[PDB]
Amino acid sequence: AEALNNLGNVYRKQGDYQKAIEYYQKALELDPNNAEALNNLGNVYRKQGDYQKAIEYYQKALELDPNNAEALNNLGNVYRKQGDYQKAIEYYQKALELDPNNAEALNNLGNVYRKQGDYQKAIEYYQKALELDP
Repeated sequence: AEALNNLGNVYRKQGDYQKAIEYYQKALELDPNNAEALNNLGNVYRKQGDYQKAIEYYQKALELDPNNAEALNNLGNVYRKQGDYQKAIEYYQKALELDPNNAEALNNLGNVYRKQGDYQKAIEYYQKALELDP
């Protein structure tokens, strides 16, 4: 399944999303509890705009590893892209509970608050993000 994963990665990198979904799904048939295949699938579904399928494989990935800040963040992103800001915040906060120094989670939390109109919170979360790396 590592070869199938690699094939999917290449097509995914070159934007051939439907070919990438094929190869990731083939990796899941060999190891149905493959974290990399499950995460990579949610990645392609998110990039495609299939937000229900992205949630499906992102929630499947969090079942096997509830400490994937990368998946926790991408689940929040998928919820933000479908306008569910309450769920998106909940997931960015889950990613910050795990790692309070997550620059993408802090940046994404400021982004959602800006979209919401809570600019006082947005400035607070954006400041936290720059307080890490210049």
